[PDB]
Amino acid sequence: VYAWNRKRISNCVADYSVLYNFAPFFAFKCYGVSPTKLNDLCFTNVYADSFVIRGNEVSQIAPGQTGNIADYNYKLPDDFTGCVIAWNSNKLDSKVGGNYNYLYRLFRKSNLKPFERDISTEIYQAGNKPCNGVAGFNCYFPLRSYGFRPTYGVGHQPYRVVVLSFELLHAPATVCGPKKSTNLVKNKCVNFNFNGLT
Amino acid sequence: EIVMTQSPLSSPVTLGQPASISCRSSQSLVHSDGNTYLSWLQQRPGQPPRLLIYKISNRFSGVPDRFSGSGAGTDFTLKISRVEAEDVGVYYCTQATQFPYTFGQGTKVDIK
Amino acid sequence: ITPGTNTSNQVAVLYQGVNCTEVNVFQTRAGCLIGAEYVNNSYECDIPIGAGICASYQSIIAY
Amino acid sequence: QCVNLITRTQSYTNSFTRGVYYPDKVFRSSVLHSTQDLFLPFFSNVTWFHAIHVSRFDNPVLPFNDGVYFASTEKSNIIRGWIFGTTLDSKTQSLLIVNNATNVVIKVCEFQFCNDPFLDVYYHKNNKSWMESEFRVYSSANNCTFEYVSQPFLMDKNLREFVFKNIDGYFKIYSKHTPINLGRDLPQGFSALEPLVDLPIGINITRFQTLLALHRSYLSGWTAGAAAYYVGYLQPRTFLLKYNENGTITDAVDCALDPLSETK
Amino acid sequence: EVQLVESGAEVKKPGASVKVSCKVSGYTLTELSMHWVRQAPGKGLEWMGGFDPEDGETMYAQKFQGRVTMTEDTSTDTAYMELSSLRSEDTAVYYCATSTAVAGTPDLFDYYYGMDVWGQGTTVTVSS
Ligand SMILES: *[C@@H]1O[C@H](CO)[C@@H](O[C@@H]2O[C@H](CO)[C@@H](O)[C@H](O)[C@H]2NC(C)=O)[C@H](O)[C@H]1NC(C)=O
Ligand SMILES: *[C@@H]1O[C@H](CO)[C@@H](O)[C@H](O)[C@H]1NC(C)=O
Ligand SMILES: *[C@@H]1O[C@H](CO)[C@@H](O)[C@H](O)[C@H]1NC(C)=O
Ligand SMILES: *[C@@H]1O[C@H](CO)[C@@H](O)[C@H](O)[C@H]1NC(C)=O
Ligand SMILES: *[C@@H]1O[C@H](CO)[C@@H](O)[C@H](O)[C@H]1NC(C)=O
Repeated sequence: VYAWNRKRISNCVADYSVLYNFAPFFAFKCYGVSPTKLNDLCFTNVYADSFVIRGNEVSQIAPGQTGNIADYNYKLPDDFTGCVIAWNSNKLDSKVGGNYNYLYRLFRKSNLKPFERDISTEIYQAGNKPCNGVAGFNCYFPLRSYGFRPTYGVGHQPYRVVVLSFELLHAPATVCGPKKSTNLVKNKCVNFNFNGLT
Repeated sequence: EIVMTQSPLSSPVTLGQPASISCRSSQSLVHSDGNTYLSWLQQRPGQPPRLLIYKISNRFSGVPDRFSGSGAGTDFTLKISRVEAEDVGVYYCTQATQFPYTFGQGTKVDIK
Repeated sequence: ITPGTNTSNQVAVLYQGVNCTEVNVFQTRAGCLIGAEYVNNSYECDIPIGAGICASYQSIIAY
Repeated sequence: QCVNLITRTQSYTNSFTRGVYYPDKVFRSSVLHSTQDLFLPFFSNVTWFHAIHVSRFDNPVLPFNDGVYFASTEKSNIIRGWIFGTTLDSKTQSLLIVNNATNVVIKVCEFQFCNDPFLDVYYHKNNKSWMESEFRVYSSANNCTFEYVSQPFLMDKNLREFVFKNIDGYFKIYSKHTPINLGRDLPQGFSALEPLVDLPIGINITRFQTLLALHRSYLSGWTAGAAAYYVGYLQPRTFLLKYNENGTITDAVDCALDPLSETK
Repeated sequence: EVQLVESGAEVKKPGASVKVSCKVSGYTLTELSMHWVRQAPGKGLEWMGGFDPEDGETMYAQKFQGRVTMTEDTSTDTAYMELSSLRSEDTAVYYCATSTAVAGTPDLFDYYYGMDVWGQGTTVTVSS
C-alpha cells in the first residue's frame, strides 16, 4: 500500500462488459460514474492503482475517509471520480504459515498529498526522545507486515484493491466505448455523441 | 612511403646564437583538407620526445617563443633563436598526411 | 475610487467604517481614505465618498 | 564522472505581464473569462541567472515551489533541458527532459544525479560523429518507470517561455516562442503560452535543475560557455483573461496586483 | 591535457607474444587517435602503427604487417598492443603517442592527424 502500483490506460477501446462476464469481485463501487454507463462514455487520464490491504480497510479507500493507510500510505482527492474494486484474495495472497510480504506505513510525521507515493524507509520518532535511526523505547519501524492467514474468516482475509481514476471532458479522450462511428451530416437537426458529449 | 632528409646531421652551436635545421621531403605534403601537416619534435636523453611545433608555424602549449618554423612545399626550416643548456638533444621532423608515418633520422644539437 | 481609465490609472482606497489606525491618509466619518489628499476648497461633488466628503481628479483630491 | 564545473551569478528583475497561459483546453472567442489557477503574478520578482563555464561547486539548487515560469533569450543549442525531483539520487524518483537536434526525450527513473549535471558533446571516432553523453548528468539509471519521446520544443532574438506545473500527478508544460526585437529581454505586452505537453508523471517535485550542453575543446577540458535565463514562481491566484475574435488571449488583468485591477 | 602512462619493462625469450599497454588519463580514448613507435638504441625511431579517422580505422607499417595487432579497451580506457615472433633486433624503447581525432566546434570541425602527446617508453628486451 505504501508502494502502490500505478498503471496508465490510454489509446485503447475498452469493453467493460467482460469485467461483468467474469467477476469474482465482491466490492464494485463507482463514485461519479454509473457502472452501466462506462460503455457510453469516452475517457482519458485513466489510471489503475493496485495494492493489497485488509478487509476492514476497503472503506478507507475513498475521498475524505479516515485511516492510517488513508493519510500515511494512499490519499484520494476530494473531487475524485472513478471506481474502487475490492475483492478477497485468500486463495492467492495468504499462506498457512503467514504471508508477510505486504506491509503498511503505520507511522509518519505528516499526512500525504493526494495521489502521492512514499517509499522512504526512515525511522519515525514517536516520543520526546529522538530515535537517531535506531529502534527502541518509543521508536518503532513504520512499515509493518500483515498477518494474513487463511484460517481467519471474512474481514481479516487479504483484499486486493484496484482504483480506476478518470477525467471528464477536459482533455482529448483516448479510451472510448465499443460503439461504431456514424457518418457526418451537415445543416440538419440531429442529436450527436462526440466523445461522450451528447 | 615518404622519405625525408635532415640537414645538417650535427650542428655545433654556441650559446645564444640561432641555428637553422632543414627538412626536405621527396613528396609534396599537401593534404586534401588544405593545411599541410608537419611536426617537429625534440628529444632529450632520458626523456621521450615532445611536440615542439605542429603545422609549420603553430605553437604547442608550454613551448616557448624561442622557436620558429618556416617553409612550405617540400622545404621546411626550424630555427632556434637562443640555444641554452636545455636545448641539447635530437630533433625530428615528421609528416602526417600520407600513410605510412615516416620519421627523420634526427639532428643532434650540442653545446661544445 | 477611480476616474475613468481613459483619464488616469490613479486610484484612492476607502476602508469603510474603519479608523485610520487599524489599517495621503485622511479620516472621514465614512472611513479611512488612502491616496487622496484633503483640500479645504469646496467644489461640486464628483465622486461621492460620504458624510459630506467627495472625490475628484485634478492627482485625486477629496473635499 | 561527476565534476563540479559550472558557476552561476544571479540578479533580480521585473516580470511585467509575462507568464500567461491558457488555463484549459476550450476555445473561447471575444469573451472575458475569469479563472483561478497557478499563475505568475504580474510585476513580480524574477531571478535572472547567468550560468558561466570558463576553461568548485557554484551551481546551487532552486526550489520548485508550486510551479516554475522559465524564460530564455539565449539560443536552443546550449540550453537543452531540465531536471526535476526531490533528492536527485537513486532513493527517489527523478524526471529528466533532454532536448537535442532531432527530438526530445523524457525519462522518469531513479537517476543518481551529479551535483553539477550537464550533457556533454564529443566526437566518437568509431561512430565518426559528434555524439552526446549523459554520463555527467548522472551515474546510473535503474528501476525506470516512464519514457516519452516526442518532437522537440527547443528550436530556433527568440524568447522562449515555459510554464511547468505539477498538479495531481500530471506535469503540465506550456510553451511559447516569441521573436523579440533587440531590447529588454523580458518584453512588454502579452504572449499567451499554449498548452504544449501534459506528462503522466505522478512524483513528488520540490527542487529542480536546468541542463546545459558543454562542448569539448580539442585545442579546461570543456569549451567556455554562457547562459542567461529567467526564473519566476507561480502562485494560486485569480486572473481575468480577454479572448479576442480569433481565440487568442491578448490581454489580462491580475486581480490582486492593484486595487484598480481588482475593480476590473 | 592528455596524460599517458606506461607499463613495466620486460625481457623475453624469442618466439612469444608481447603485451604492451598505454593508459590514457584526463581524456577518454574515443576522442583520441592512438599511435605506436619503436626506437632502437643507435638508430632512428620508426613506427608500429596508429589510428585513421577516415578511410579505414587502423593502419600498420608495411614491413611489420602480420605480427602487430592492436586492441582498445573502452571500459578501462586502455590501449593494448600485441607483437609476436620476436627477433634479437627487437631490443628497443617503445613509445605510445596520441593526438586529438578532430579539431574545432561541432558545427565546423576538421579531421586531425599527428603525434602531439607522447608517453614514456617501455624497454622490450629479447635475449636468452
Ligand atoms: C537525439 O536524441 C535521440 C534520443 O536518444 C537519439 O535517438 C536515439 O539514438 C540511438 C543511437 O544510439 C538509437 O539507438 C535510438 O533508437 C534513438 N531513439 C530514437 C527515439 O530515435 C538521437 O540519436 C539523438 N541525436 C543526436 C544528433 O544526438
Ligand atoms: C516531497 O519532498 C519534500 C522534500 O524532499 C518533502 O519535504 C515533502 O514532505 C515531500 N512530500 C510528501 C507528500 O512527503
Ligand atoms: C527582489 O528580492 C530581493 C531580495 O531577494 C530584493 O532586494 C529586491 O528589492 C526585490 N526586487 C524588487 C523589485 O522588489
Ligand atoms: C530498485 O533496484 C534495486 C537494485 O536494482 C532493487 O534491489 C530494488 O528492489 C528496486 N526497487 C524497485 C521498487 O523496483
Ligand atoms: C484574426 O484573424 C483574421 C483572419 O485570419 C486576421 O485577418 C487578423 O489579423 C487576426 N487578428 C486580429 C487581431 O484580428
